[PDB]
Amino acid sequence: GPSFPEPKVVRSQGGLLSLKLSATPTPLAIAGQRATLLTYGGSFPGPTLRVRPRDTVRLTLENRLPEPTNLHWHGLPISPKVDDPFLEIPPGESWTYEFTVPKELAGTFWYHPHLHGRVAPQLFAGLLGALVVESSLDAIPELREAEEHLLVLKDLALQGGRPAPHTPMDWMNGKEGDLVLVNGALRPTLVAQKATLRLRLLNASNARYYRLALQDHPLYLIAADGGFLEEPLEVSELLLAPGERAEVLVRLRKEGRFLLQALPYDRGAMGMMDMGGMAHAMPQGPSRPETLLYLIAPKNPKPLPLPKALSPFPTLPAPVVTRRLVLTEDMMAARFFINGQVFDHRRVDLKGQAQTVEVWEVENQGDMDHPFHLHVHPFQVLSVGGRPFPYRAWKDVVNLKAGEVARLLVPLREKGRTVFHCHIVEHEDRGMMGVLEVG
Ligand SMILES: [Cu+2]
Ligand SMILES: [Cu+2]
Repeated sequence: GPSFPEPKVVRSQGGLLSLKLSATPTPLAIAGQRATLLTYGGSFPGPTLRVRPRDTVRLTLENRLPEPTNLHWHGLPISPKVDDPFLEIPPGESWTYEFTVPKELAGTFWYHPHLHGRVAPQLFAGLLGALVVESSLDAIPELREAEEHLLVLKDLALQGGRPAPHTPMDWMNGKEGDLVLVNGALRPTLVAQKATLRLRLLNASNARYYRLALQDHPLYLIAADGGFLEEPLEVSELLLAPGERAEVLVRLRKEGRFLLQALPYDRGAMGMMDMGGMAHAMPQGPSRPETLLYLIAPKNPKPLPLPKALSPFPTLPAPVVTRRLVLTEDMMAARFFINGQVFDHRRVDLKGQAQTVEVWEVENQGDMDHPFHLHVHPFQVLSVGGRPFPYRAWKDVVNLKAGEVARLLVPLREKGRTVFHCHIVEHEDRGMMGVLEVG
């Protein structure tokens, strides 16, 4: 093991993972001063949980914060009476989450808070961690002998030894920070010992986007948010919006040292300037480039061949209803809407039936990018902007630029009441969420 850090791992044993985890304030040392964050298990990021299909999970959460909280199990297809967005745990009390892992699941998932009105300050302060589901496909020679790592992407900012407070502009644009970190560290070094790598990737930031590229190399895509592709797909760069995940293979062919970067991207945020003229002044424009890590290749590298096939994607029944959902903005007031209204936890917006399939059309009539998320029921993307999607795999977040319409196929699984919302989490707290009931 070189000198590259990753979070501590907890694994199942005899078919069961049973753990007591506390949410607490903690002092750390990360930039140049004393810093007290809010953490799970005393670390930033929290610990990684690792399981297999048909295992039982029993997680007891102990609240030692000065305000109430709960958990969302992002991407898991389980009952909404377990993954419950309306529950509240008071200061000083505990609650146990119990479920079984579904039979055909594989990939990278995560856990974080979801108490409406307080999501954005609690996630910015440090509360998140990863969950990994192993597969029988991981045994084939082209994956078994690769060098494997997890990369958690998240940014931060400090004031007076605490996380910086939210400002009026933050509720409008969403909050970014100046310290851009990997696995809790500023620009770490990875000294590789093999020529083929398998990297699992997670965007756990409040609002920042990452346009990823490795100097002098392409990337080979093998999984999306919620499962494997049908075969590997070669790309030259890869955009990841807040809440999305992916897995890739890298093939090193020459000695050297190579930068992994987040390249310039314009997500439509609005700026602060005063009367000084240019030729493009009012929006913020594209981001500045950032260096994520340094990657050093081994001596005389010889990479492995690619796998020929992965997992076939299932066929689904024909649909019986169509929905249309339109997103809009009021920027100076920082208020955000779905079909002309804001969230109300006592109102039901859609009613569907278990064991049927629906077509959902989601349209962006604003000027900013917005990334759309649905709880409990994963989906297949068919097209964006009237043009075809490039692969077949399970997803749970889809990005939309200004003007774009996405078409989705949605099979309805577990019964009960759940939600859908934007994952720029400041926009969720300020109105952009609604309610679905399945009977
Ligand atoms: Cu989430
Ligand atoms: Cu939004």
